[PDB]
Amino acid sequence: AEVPLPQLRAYTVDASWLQPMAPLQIADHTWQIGTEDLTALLVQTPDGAVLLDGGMPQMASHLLDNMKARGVTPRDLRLILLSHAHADHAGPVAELKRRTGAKVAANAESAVLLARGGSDDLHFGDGITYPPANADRIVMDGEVITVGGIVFTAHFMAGHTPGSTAWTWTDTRNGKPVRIAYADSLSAPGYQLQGNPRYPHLIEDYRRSFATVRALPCDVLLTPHPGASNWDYAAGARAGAKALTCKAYADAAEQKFDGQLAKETAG
Amino acid sequence: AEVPLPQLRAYTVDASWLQPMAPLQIADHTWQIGTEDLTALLVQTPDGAVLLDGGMPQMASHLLDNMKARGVTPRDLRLILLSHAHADHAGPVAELKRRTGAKVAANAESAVLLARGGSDDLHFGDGITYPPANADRIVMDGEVITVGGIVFTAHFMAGHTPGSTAWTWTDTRNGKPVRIAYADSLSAPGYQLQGNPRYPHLIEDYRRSFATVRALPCDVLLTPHPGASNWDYAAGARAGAKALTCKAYADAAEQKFDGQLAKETAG
Amino acid sequence: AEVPLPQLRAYTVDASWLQPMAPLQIADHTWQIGTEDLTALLVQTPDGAVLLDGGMPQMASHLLDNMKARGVTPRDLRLILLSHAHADHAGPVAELKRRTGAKVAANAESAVLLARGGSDDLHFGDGITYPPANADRIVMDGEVITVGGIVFTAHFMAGHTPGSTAWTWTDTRNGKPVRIAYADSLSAPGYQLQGNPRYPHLIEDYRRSFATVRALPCDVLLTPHPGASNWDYAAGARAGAKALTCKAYADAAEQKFDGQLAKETAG
Amino acid sequence: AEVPLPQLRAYTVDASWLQPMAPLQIADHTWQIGTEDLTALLVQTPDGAVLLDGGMPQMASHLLDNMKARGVTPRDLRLILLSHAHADHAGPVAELKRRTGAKVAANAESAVLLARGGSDDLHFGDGITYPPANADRIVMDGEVITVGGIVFTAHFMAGHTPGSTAWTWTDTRNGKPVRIAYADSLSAPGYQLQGNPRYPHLIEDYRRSFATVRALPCDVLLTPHPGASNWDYAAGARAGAKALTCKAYADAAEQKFDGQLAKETAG
Ligand SMILES: CC1(C)S[C@@H]2CS[C@@H](CS)N2[C@H]1C(=O)O
Ligand SMILES: CC1(C)S[C@@H]2CS[C@@H](CS)N2[C@H]1C(=O)O
Ligand SMILES: CC1(C)S[C@@H]2CS[C@@H](CS)N2[C@H]1C(=O)O
Ligand SMILES: CC1(C)S[C@@H]2CS[C@@H](CS)N2[C@H]1C(=O)O
Ligand SMILES: [Zn+2]
Ligand SMILES: [Zn+2]
Ligand SMILES: [Zn+2]
Ligand SMILES: [Zn+2]
Ligand SMILES: [Zn+2]
Ligand SMILES: [Zn+2]
Ligand SMILES: [Zn+2]
Ligand SMILES: [Zn+2]
Repeated sequence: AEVPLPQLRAYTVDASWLQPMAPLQIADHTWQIGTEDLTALLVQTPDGAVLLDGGMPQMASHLLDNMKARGVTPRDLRLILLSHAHADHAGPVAELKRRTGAKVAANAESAVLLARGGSDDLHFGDGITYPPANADRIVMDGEVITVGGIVFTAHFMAGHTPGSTAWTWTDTRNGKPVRIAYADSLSAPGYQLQGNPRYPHLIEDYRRSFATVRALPCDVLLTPHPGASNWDYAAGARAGAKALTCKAYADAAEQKFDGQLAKETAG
Repeated sequence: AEVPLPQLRAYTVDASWLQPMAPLQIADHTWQIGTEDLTALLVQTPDGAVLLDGGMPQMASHLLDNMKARGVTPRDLRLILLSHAHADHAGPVAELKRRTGAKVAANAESAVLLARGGSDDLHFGDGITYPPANADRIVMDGEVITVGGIVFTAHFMAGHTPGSTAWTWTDTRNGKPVRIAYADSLSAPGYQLQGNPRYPHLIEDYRRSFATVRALPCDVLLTPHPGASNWDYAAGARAGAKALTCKAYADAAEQKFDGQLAKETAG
Repeated sequence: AEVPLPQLRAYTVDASWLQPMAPLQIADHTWQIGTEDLTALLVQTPDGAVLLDGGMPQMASHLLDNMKARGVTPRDLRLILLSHAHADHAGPVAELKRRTGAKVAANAESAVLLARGGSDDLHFGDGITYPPANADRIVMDGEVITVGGIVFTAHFMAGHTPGSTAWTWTDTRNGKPVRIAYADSLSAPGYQLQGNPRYPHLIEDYRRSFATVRALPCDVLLTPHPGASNWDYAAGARAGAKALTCKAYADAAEQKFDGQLAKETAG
Repeated sequence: AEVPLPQLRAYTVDASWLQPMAPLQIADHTWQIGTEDLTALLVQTPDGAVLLDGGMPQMASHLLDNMKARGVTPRDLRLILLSHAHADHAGPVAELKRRTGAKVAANAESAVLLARGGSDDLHFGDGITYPPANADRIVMDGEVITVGGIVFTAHFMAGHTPGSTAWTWTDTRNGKPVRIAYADSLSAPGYQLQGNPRYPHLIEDYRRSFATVRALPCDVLLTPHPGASNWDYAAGARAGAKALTCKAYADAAEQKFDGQLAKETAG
């Protein structure tokens, strides 16, 4: 009868998710500056920098190191954008805001989850909390944000979280435009899909999101987990060689989703 | 050169801090309903219940079980008060608000720390975060809150946190009034005391707080860590026999503090 | 050259919007307790009361008076729900939370607008601000909330605000079920509809919302502005005689919307 | 019996409070850029600008115009500091944050009042609300903030609001240092001073605040209402000629306060 309540369990991840890497250039202004298996995109403009995702909470100083290596001081970081506000992508946002000039733009769903530090998650409860942060600007579906002339467009793709967002922008490479699509996760890891009281239209939202991702302007696809789009950040000059199209990414995710639905019904 | 960033570390505590106990009566309306080494006080009135502190985050269901055993349903819990908003005392507040009718009253300092889930701590950084919660009412020093005729008075005693508070109220036992003082921690565990840029008047605040605690109306002293006031919750009918006076508690804390100052100067 | 900046202008409304009325019964548990031209619905259950909308900020005490007349004390009010978080419907929510046991449930969009006190409105800027309030529970589209056995279902109908919601529930009258639909505004008063940078999919959302409202379970329709559904709260026993169906309400709103689009294109 | 609830009343002020003025230089880096009777101080450094107070809500564009005239673009504004978070000093803060790079630093008391948009004021209720804004950094008493080498020190002086703050910094004029003290209001306009349930130690805090203001480093005193320190912003080259010392300002305020106490006791 002498059994204490369990200790808090820390959110632990594969080592490669926490393996620092030097900046890897994607296009003329766009760099991967996160870890080998977590995306954090730096977009550098004549009028300041944008960060899309930060990865895990303990990655803040690494990101700042890579920004510095790129010529970006804490004051130069103007804007943080997010794919979705889980601990492994928005983890260091609170600390980055404290240590830089960065302000956060996000949709309402991502803002309230971020402001909760990821607590009371629809699926994971309080299992994956991180330092809470406030959004400085609330964006609507299809809204644009422009920094130093690079134009970022929000495309809501609710499912993995209610606030899951794809961000698209046009960069250059070899004098030619490169339409980059940073599409969010389309996974539903351990989720109850059917009849979920916390997310009654979950399935309809995922289906709509597959269609949204399929139709993005998308010369180059990147995802918060690089493996999801067949990126290999450790592969240097061939890091993006095997990358999926947005269409292939959406199709793969939908096939997996359909399998999961069938297993849920059986399980 | 292949070294990943460290995993997040969970806030782990002595087993006794997480050891559930049945409700232990302190006075006619006042019960200890937390664990063997973390205080959570239930005050039951004809017009609803008050909880002072909740302990650790994983204690929410245990607290609700003990409330139920006391005749208090989730709807009957009206108010949560806090000693200070660290993870081991305010841990389950967010979840309790979700699962009960309880609203939170706290001073501004405790409210902003609670709303941060204990992140960006003046001394511990992000090492001890917990689910964030919002305060429903902001209280000033000396302000009273009355529930079912039990009158709670706030006495600010800044130091351990900027928002550290003692709560006092008068209960009964054997037809006679019992002035209960729930005084906050007066410890400064691993704190930089002198010349702390995040807390420049830390020492002056602690000194003022020793004086405040010394003068509280105090037939019976209780503390968030029971050992600090020489309570032994596991000792049944003699649980409070060895309890310190508020004067002795303050004197002991000040002596320890003075020792720590001298060691800091030497160290 | 001696011209000061203009004085702040107060949000002023037709007198009838501020004309108090006694409670008007809609069904066995459902009462209109607002003013002659602003809806505030009280639903009374064996397990506490629900308020849907509060009207204008200065209506808080009137609402509390009408609740008292109905047998509902401040402690009995459990839940506040909202159509949308503009000043003339969510106005007194902050004060009601301070003065009652009520907690607020709303979607993310309505929560962030409520938390801003209606400032930085997509269309009205800071022209219609009110006291800010926090949401205690975030609801998803189609999610249910149950109080004393009355089941409330959320139906998002974005347009008038991003967070505009219809609430439906089943009450009784004469032993027979009455499916009540409290549908939000479908107006777009002075809005820029086409190419709005703050709301790029505004038109698509309104169209979807007309379809949503048309299909609601709807024996009885009520709207935040009673005139919108042809209610006349001052008409006593015939107050709801001329009420529109949800289908007629949606059709009328869509026709008006189409006219407004055509005028915008011309204007 | 046909009497509607009263219309909302706008917070209206003397015309001179809203009368724009060109920037007026105080010292080498410090400018008054508000209106003739509301202070808004711009401090310009090689590493960005600081704004102390903004005045009324409708002053945002005027402030931005004056900043531009000074060579300060929206991106150059790094920090907003506040005397206290009433509508006539923090009014345009939300809008300035939206339109500039500025982040807000304030103590906990001022932060929670700012976050409420000045609603539920201890003395004025909801009579003087303004757009709410979030603080980006919480400061403690005596804490310093450094921008481009100008060092700002916070001195809490609770009373007029719980979060009332004096800010001090050292600028230059004619090669000599000029210790500037921006001391908050010490007025208590229509306040209940004795036995105020919302502010039980009000009198003790004011007394402490008179002593704090008296002892500030103070070659030049400025106040949120210039008349309080005998500044005349419209008087050009003699604008500050008649300015009070911090000692004289504190003495005058204490004398007035004592008179008010005596009248309250009589009244
Ligand atoms: C560990 C988890 C079950 S909890 C966390 C939330 S969703 C995904 C990270 S994107 N992650 C899940 C996962 O990676 O399976
Ligand atoms: C583990 C800690 C260093 S961090 C945490 C904050 S203060 C105290 C809990 S009251 N606690 C310290 C302690 O118990 O030493
Ligand atoms: C006065 C307004 C232009 S501003 C306010 C926001 S939408 C509507 C109240 S539902 N109301 C508009 C209106 O009633 O026309
Ligand atoms: C108009 C008021 C009664 S309400 C507002 C809050 S304190 C002062 C502005 S500093 N002001 C008071 C005043 O100026 O008398
Ligand atoms: Zn995720
Ligand atoms: Zn992830
Ligand atoms: Zn502690
Ligand atoms: Zn502790
Ligand atoms: Zn409206
Ligand atoms: Zn309306
Ligand atoms: Zn004031
Ligand atoms: Zn003022």
